[PDB]
Amino acid sequence: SGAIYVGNYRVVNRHLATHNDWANLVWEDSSRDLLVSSTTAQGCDTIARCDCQTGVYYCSSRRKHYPVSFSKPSLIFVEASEYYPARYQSHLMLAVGHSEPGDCGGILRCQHGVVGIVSTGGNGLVGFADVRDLLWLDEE
Ligand SMILES: CN(C)S(=O)(=O)c1cccnc1
Ligand SMILES: [Zn+2]
Repeated sequence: SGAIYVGNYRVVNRHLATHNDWANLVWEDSSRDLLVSSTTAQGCDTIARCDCQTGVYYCSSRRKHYPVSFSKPSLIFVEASEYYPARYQSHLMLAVGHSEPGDCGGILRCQHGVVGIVSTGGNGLVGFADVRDLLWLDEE
């Protein structure tokens, strides 16, 4: 579990979005595993605006943050998990690391701020849903 809190926006994994998220929907994309809802209180996070390929992510199934190198966002085949069938996922970054289903929502960060959230795992990789292209998160 986990979210990004930027301005008056909550960014969550689409598959973990709540009824209240859907009732306060700003934007969602199944292909990216992302949903954004509106919040009453302003949040503490800053979104990265960059093309970094090094950062640190939180792994809840290890209670640990890990430094990783990751691929630039692309359109990648993902094998079946407990929460999605085998399918193509867009705007996905991969690194070598540990990721189980419950790790979804952990933050990946670089020197510029939040890069994305854990969205995939298995076979010794961790996959992150990028948010750095979503410039509208910084305003309005
Ligand atoms: C839609 N994209 C912006 S993406 O990140 O899924 C992508 C797709 C193809 C090549 N490189 C990146
Ligand atoms: Zn960066």
